[PDB]
Amino acid sequence: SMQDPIADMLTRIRNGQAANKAAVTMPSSKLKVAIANVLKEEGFIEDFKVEGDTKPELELTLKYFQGKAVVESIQRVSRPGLRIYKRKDELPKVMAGLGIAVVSTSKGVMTDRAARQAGLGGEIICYVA
Amino acid sequence: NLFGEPDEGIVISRFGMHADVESADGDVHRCNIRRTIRSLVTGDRVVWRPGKPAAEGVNVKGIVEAVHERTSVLTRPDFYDGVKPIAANIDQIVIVSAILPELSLNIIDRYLVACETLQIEPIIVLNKIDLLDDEGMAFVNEQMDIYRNIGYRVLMVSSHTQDGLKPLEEALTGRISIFAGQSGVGKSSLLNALLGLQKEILTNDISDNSGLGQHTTTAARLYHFPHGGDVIDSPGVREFGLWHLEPEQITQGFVEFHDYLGLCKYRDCKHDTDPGCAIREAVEEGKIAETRFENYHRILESMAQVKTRKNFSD
Amino acid sequence: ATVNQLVRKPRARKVAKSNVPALEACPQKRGVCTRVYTTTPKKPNSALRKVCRVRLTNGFEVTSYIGGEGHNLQEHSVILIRGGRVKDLPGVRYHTVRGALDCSGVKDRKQARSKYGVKRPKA
RNA sequence: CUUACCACUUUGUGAUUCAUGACUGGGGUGAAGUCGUAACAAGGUAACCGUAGGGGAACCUGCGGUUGGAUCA
RNA sequence: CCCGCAGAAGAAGCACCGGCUAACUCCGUGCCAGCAGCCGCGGUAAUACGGAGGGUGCAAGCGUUAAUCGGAAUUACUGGGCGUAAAGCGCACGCAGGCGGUUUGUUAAGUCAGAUGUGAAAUCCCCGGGCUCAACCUGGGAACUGCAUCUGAUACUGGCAAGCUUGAGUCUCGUAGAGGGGGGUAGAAUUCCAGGUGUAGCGGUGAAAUGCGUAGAGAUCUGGAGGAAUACCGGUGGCGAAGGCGGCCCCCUGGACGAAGACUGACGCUCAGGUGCGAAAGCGUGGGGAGCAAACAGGAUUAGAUACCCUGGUAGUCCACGCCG
RNA sequence: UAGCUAGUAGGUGGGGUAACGGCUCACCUAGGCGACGAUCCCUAGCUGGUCUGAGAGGAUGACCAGCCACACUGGAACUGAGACACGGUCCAGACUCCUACGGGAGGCAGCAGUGGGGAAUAUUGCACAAUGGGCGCAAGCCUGAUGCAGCCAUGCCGCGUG
Ligand SMILES: Nc1nc2c(ncn2[C@@H]2O[C@H](COP(=O)(O)OP(=O)(O)NP(=O)(O)O)[C@@H](O)[C@H]2O)c(=O)[nH]1
Ligand SMILES: [Mg+2]
Ligand SMILES: [Mg+2]
Ligand SMILES: [Mg+2]
Ligand SMILES: [Mg+2]
Ligand SMILES: [Mg+2]
Ligand SMILES: [Mg+2]
Ligand SMILES: [Mg+2]
Ligand SMILES: [Mg+2]
Ligand SMILES: [Mg+2]
Ligand SMILES: [Mg+2]
Ligand SMILES: [Mg+2]
Ligand SMILES: [Mg+2]
Ligand SMILES: [Mg+2]
Ligand SMILES: [Mg+2]
Ligand SMILES: [Mg+2]
Ligand SMILES: [Mg+2]
Ligand SMILES: [Mg+2]
Ligand SMILES: [Mg+2]
Ligand SMILES: [Mg+2]
Ligand SMILES: [Mg+2]
Ligand SMILES: [Mg+2]
Ligand SMILES: [Mg+2]
Ligand SMILES: [Mg+2]
Ligand SMILES: [Mg+2]
Ligand SMILES: [Mg+2]
Ligand SMILES: [Mg+2]
Ligand SMILES: [Mg+2]
Ligand SMILES: [Mg+2]
Ligand SMILES: [Mg+2]
Ligand SMILES: [Mg+2]
Ligand SMILES: [Mg+2]
Ligand SMILES: [Mg+2]
Ligand SMILES: [Mg+2]
Ligand SMILES: [Mg+2]
Ligand SMILES: [Mg+2]
Ligand SMILES: [Mg+2]
Ligand SMILES: [Mg+2]
Ligand SMILES: [Mg+2]
Ligand SMILES: [Mg+2]
Ligand SMILES: [Mg+2]
Ligand SMILES: [Mg+2]
Ligand SMILES: [Mg+2]
Ligand SMILES: [Mg+2]
Ligand SMILES: [Mg+2]
Ligand SMILES: [Mg+2]
Ligand SMILES: [Mg+2]
Ligand SMILES: [Zn+2]
Repeated sequence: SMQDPIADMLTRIRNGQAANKAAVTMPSSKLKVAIANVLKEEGFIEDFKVEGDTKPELELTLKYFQGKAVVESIQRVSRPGLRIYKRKDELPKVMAGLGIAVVSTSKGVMTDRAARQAGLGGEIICYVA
Repeated sequence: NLFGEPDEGIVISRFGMHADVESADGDVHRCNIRRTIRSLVTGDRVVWRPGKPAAEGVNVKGIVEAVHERTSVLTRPDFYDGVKPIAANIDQIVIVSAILPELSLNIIDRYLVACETLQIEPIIVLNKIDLLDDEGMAFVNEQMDIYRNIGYRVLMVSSHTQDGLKPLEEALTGRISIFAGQSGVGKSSLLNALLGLQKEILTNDISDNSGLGQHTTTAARLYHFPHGGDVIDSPGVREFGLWHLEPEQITQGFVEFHDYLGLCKYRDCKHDTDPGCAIREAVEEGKIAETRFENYHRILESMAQVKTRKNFSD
Repeated sequence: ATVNQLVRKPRARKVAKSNVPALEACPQKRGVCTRVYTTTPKKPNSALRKVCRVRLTNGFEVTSYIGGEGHNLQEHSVILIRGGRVKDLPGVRYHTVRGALDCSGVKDRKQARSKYGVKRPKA
């Protein structure tokens, strides 16, 4: 059964980039909305929108700067089988800081950069490059 | 050195990696063989040397350096292996047959052809006559005489009852005699009876089951005859086929055929159905043993079946 | 595979089997030759290897190789064995220290003398 | 002087362990012996799996199964 | 520690040199003697064995053995795999356990932040200092990645409460199906028995033989008895968790799928142990036994045929109930 | 190696301890522990640390430092602030030693040293001069701790053999 929606969203994005789709659609979620907001802020994804009220759906517009996928690597790090929590100092750096690691801190969901600049540690949702 | 001065010796028996060698003094020892030696069988005469006799209060393995040239030798062709010798420096072979394991006028003829090609003097013995009834004895002798009618020494002996050995003993004295034949015919038991070896040491003897007997003796061992000479126990054999021998050498092997060479109008007379085949009519009037003629033909046609292999036997 | 499986049972490493068990991690041992005999090597090699079967101090009985040309070893000889392995001798995993308290050095050895207990020739 | 606790010990026994061991079962390695050649090509009766019976030996036969089998408009 | 005296005067060995791996030639030997960490060498010019010369490395040491870690991602947390190389239980249900859709509220257990206390000294590291240098000793710092307590943070996981319907399940209406269990029944065919006709062979093989037939075989017709299996349909077809399931009909019964609508409201996934099902062969008891057929009997072939082939033929093959797994 | 446990797990009361407590006893309750591995079996002193490794880890606990346990084997207590006491006591056992056969004596796992085992590991040395410690007002006495020396290429570092 579906036991992790976040990895599902990540793999939907990945397979959409591989199949060169233009827009993907997940069953939305507050957490999914927050992660999508991060990737829109970081210029990873062009835009996102939520429709419906009883069964809301999230829709994402994938980017392709040279026709090649803008997000060339994305992977869930803290999975349900094994959670991952990092303290502020030991927060990771994706591609030596060229990429972005999304972390949920006590002050919401933010990039590793914003987190350690705010001095806050959290669960590492995933790595986006 | 760890070894004694080299000396001449006989090969009492061969067991793969290492053989049994008797020195001129008459003491037998297990001795290794050098890899340069290629062939080494029972009866061979070798130059060897024993090891210094101080290890665990027993003797250490000797080394055999070389073998002397064989005088005579008994070989047999082996598919996948070519012709291989069983025992060398032999003077006489004794074809040992027995009624129970199998009666084979065909194996005896194959052996006769072989020994005729090897110039070794043969002798036919038929073991276990104790099993046959008196009528059956008269039913086996009137075809065992087939060979004694061409001079072959034919004897009938019962190893279990030691019956009629005595002429066999006489014929065995002062010669080197290899006991050959199919497995189960009684070659080991016959040796036990004749040699009268100590009860503690006897050759392996298992009884035959159903159609054919086991292969108990898997070796060829020399034994010193009580009166004089030597015998050799050999492993039983199934097929003494002769594809190595040329087809003419088979016509020569049948001794009852020289009386008719050059009497066939066709000079290249295959003698089967060619017109004017002297031995054809000879066997028509009973001069020749019909069974011998048929055996000659069938072993010839057997050579055609076993000529399939491209290996060489020279 | 799954982390949960590793938790239920951790990864068990592979302990190494010592190829010289009779040594008991001792660099050398002392034994008495109960039997000296000549053996044959594997098919690529042909020779009469001089080996000795030795009863060790710790109760173990093993076969040991004797290097160099010739030996003075016999029954009841107190030799010292060392670890090692002979490829062509199956079941022989020990050498004999040439020059160790019963076995003398090799005669007229001139090179690699220390490997055979041959003192420096007086010159 | 007595009573209680109690180390040692003695039996009746049970369990367990070590050393040794009569007498054996199979195994392994070497291999230049012996008997046949079991498998590899359709290996000359396709091999193999499970099971049962048989046989000096590799093996043979029955039952079901597989292709990890060739040939076959 | 310093000064003085004499004299090069008192002081160099060990391993290796086929590749890995820096270093090569002669002689002896001739699958012998021997070497060897691995591959490996040696049978007549051996750079691999032994000796010599030459060279390479290290040096008051040098080698060998033992032992540990590494290289080894070769137990893979960092950081491995399972179609054929080792590896998916035969299949299913299912307790414990692991994990868990979506919204709101609360809690602060996990988690994060801060503070405090502590984490002996030595040792490790850094900046210095002292032994003529170094080893060594030593000052200060860093570190001791840990633990504990307290105060907060509430995004995520957990707990609590209230929901929601998208997961899961129920209902209504139908469809297809060798799904399963039980009981009847049918038509071919094999064999057997009895009888009718009637002659001399039948049967079998590559060829034969064994075998059956003059009491009449085989052939053909009629009647009967019994057992087992269901040509054609038939399929790259269907059904079942798997093993498996094939004439027709009846009785009982499981699952799947489709349309529309309602209903419940996370009730879910997986599953160590456990339970159940589970081809063929096999075992127990009792029936039944047509055909087939291990074992066995016989005839051929063959050295033999203990096999393949042929003539027979028992267990078994079938049924009931257990067992086997 | 799947069950183990009856002072067993609790309670009340008494006793006992420097101190809480089944620490002990009487009675009462019928619990307690265990698949988050009890019990049983084998192995083992623990740590700071040491070796290796880029790191995570791996191996390990020789020297030095902290803790623990033991002092021929088993048991017990006394004395004392502190012991169930290495060079104290009692008993029992084994062994060794003395014997007048009546009975007695002993404990190097302190420093040297001997035999034995082993591949293997050193002197039956000097001094309390220094630092510690015991006693003493002190002087001072004692100290095989310690400071030094001896032996060993066992290791590291340095130097020479021109
Ligand atoms: N009835 C009977 N049996 C005999 C007689 N001689 C020997 N036997 C038996 O027949 C068997 C023969 O075995 P064996 O002698 O080993 O046979 P082999 O012919 O030597 N050859 P292999 O060793 O290969 O079997 C034994 O059981 C033996 O005792 C005899 O005269 N009569
Ligand atoms: Mg052969
Ligand atoms: Mg025999
Ligand atoms: Mg061929
Ligand atoms: Mg074959
Ligand atoms: Mg075949
Ligand atoms: Mg059979
Ligand atoms: Mg199947
Ligand atoms: Mg080089
Ligand atoms: Mg060469
Ligand atoms: Mg040469
Ligand atoms: Mg050389
Ligand atoms: Mg040189
Ligand atoms: Mg590793
Ligand atoms: Mg792998
Ligand atoms: Mg395979
Ligand atoms: Mg496999
Ligand atoms: Mg499967
Ligand atoms: Mg959730
Ligand atoms: Mg849960
Ligand atoms: Mg904190
Ligand atoms: Mg510290
Ligand atoms: Mg300095
Ligand atoms: Mg919550
Ligand atoms: Mg509702
Ligand atoms: Mg299970
Ligand atoms: Mg069955
Ligand atoms: Mg039955
Ligand atoms: Mg029955
Ligand atoms: Mg048949
Ligand atoms: Mg026959
Ligand atoms: Mg039924
Ligand atoms: Mg109380
Ligand atoms: Mg009180
Ligand atoms: Mg211990
Ligand atoms: Mg590593
Ligand atoms: Mg430890
Ligand atoms: Mg010590
Ligand atoms: Mg002692
Ligand atoms: Mg007191
Ligand atoms: Mg104490
Ligand atoms: Mg004391
Ligand atoms: Mg003492
Ligand atoms: Mg001492
Ligand atoms: Mg003082
Ligand atoms: Mg004193
Ligand atoms: Mg020195
Ligand atoms: Zn003719």
